[PDB]
Parts: sequence; C-alpha cells; structure tokens
Amino acid sequence: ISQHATDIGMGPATSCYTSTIPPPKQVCIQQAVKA
Amino acid sequence: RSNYMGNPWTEYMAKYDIEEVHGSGIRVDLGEDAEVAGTQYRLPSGKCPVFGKGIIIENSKTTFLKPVATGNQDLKDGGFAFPPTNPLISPMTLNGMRDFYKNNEYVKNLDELTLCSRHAGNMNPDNDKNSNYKYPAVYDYNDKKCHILYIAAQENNYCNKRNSMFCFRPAKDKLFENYVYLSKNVVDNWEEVCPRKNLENAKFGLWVDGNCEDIPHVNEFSANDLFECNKLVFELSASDQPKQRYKSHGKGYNWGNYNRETQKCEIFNVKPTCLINDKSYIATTALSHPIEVEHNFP
Repeated sequence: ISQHATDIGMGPATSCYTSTIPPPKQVCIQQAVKA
Repeated sequence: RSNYMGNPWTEYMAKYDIEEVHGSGIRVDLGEDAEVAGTQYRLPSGKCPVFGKGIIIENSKTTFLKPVATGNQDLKDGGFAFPPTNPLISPMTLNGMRDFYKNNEYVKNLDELTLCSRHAGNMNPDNDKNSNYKYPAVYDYNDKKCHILYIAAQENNYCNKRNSMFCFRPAKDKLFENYVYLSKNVVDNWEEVCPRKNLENAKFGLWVDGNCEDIPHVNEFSANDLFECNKLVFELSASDQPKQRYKSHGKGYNWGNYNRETQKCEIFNVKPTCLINDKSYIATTALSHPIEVEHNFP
C-alpha cells in the first residue's frame, strides 16, 4: 500500500522547493498537501 | 546476409523507433527512479512529448489539471497539478515563462514543450539533496499554459469517501486533444526526432530485399475514425504500470495502420522501417496527435 503508492508513481510529501535554474529562490506550499 | 541494406527510409523512419527516440512507457511513463531523502521514487522519463494525453479521474475528464488538495480540502476536491505558491510557479503561460527566464540564454528560446518540461524540472524539493526528482508537466495548447504536475502517477484502478484515494486512468479524449504530457526528459529537438503528425495516404511497413513489405502480423480493432484508432493504439502502448521489472523501456503496441475505408485499426508492436503509399491508409502512433495529418507522401 505504501509500496503500491511508490510503484504507481506517487512522489515525496514536500513543502519547500529551491530552483535549480539561477537565481536560487525558495518557494513553499503555504498549506500542507492532503495525504 | 544484406537483406536490410540500402533502405532509403532509414533517416525518415528514425522517429518511429520508439524504444530509441522515446525509450520509456507512453500510456504510463515511470521509466526512471529518483532517490529523495532515503526513499526511492518512480518518475516519467520519455524523451518524446505525448500529444493528446490526459488523466481521467473517476469519470471526470475536467479535473486532473486542477491543483492538488491542500490544507482543509478533502483529497477528492483537488486534481494533480502543483498548488498555488508565492510567487506563482504553476500554471504559467508561454509568455510568462519566456519573461521569467529572459536572462537565461539556454532556456528563454526553447520551444514551448521543452520550455514547459524545463520549467517543471526547475523547482527541486529541499529534501532532495542530489536534485534527482524532476516533476512531469502538461502543456495546454488552447491557452498556452504549462501546468506542473505535483502527482506523477498516471494510473490507479488501492482506490475507492472524499478523503480516500481516487481511481484514475490515462487516455486520449476529445477534452485532452490540446494537451501534451511531458516528462522531465523531453528532448529540445522533439520536432525533428519524435512523431507528431499522422501520415495520410501511408501505411507503415518493413523494408526487405529492396521493397517495403506489409507488417506480417497485426491485431485488428474496429475504429470509426482516425481519433478512435489513435485512442486504441494509446490504450495498448508501452506501459510502466506495475503488473503485480515494471519498466517497458518503450516496448509495446505503439503503432497502428488505420484503414479509413474498412474502418480497421491494424495495431502492432514491432518498429516499422518504411512507408507504403496507399490512399486507404493513415499511419498513427501512440505518441501522435489524434487529429493532425501530414497530407504529403513520404
């Protein structure tokens, strides 16, 4: 079930992100994604 | 022996060698793995854009591009797309992306599909130390919008109750005709090396002893028109969906010869190596647009 979610392509529970294309900028999801 | 030599079709037919040019699943693309904070994840990796592909969520064909449910929302209230951020990253118009990347000469002039793919591959989770994870995306030709997909899953039908996991499946549909499903690996020269147009007055064949021969074995599915034939080829194409090792690497029923007069979709899983000029036929692929044709032979 946890394995099944991974096997079908469900991604990481993530809140904050940083660009890989310059300039470095933090972006966060204000409210948590429903899991 | 040299039974396959002197093929004048080699360069022209390169884009139809789907294991080579795309190299992953089409219906379901999960051709790569990415490690994020100790856990291994699956992600789309096909090198070609998939024209007309969308995700149907429990009969609804108008929900998958809606942002994923956040905060107090129940899971079934949202779709698959990236939720709103400050500043907004998704969705973003083509003009918005060209303006956003105006100082980056390696990004700002990319074609719309490659630009959407590179924009979706930009924001990396802070948990992902090695920057492995790159989100897939959907480009919508109707309003020129790039939609980053927070959910990389394409099929689930483990599914059901507003907070339980929704059931979903990939498909070509009239409502998805202007969409393009894009993995993180979409090549910048897809226009040159990937399929797009259906080939009018042409049928795929195999080059043998200086002649283009018919595909010896085909699977015949009745189809009212080219669109229905393209939908059937897509439904049977390369899939990385777990069957219970789960990687197709592009192998599958990816091609179809559509006879418009007999209304037969002649589906096959071996790469074609030439074209036969036949006015009764239209040559389609699972990657191809379900409508657009190229009137001229080759």
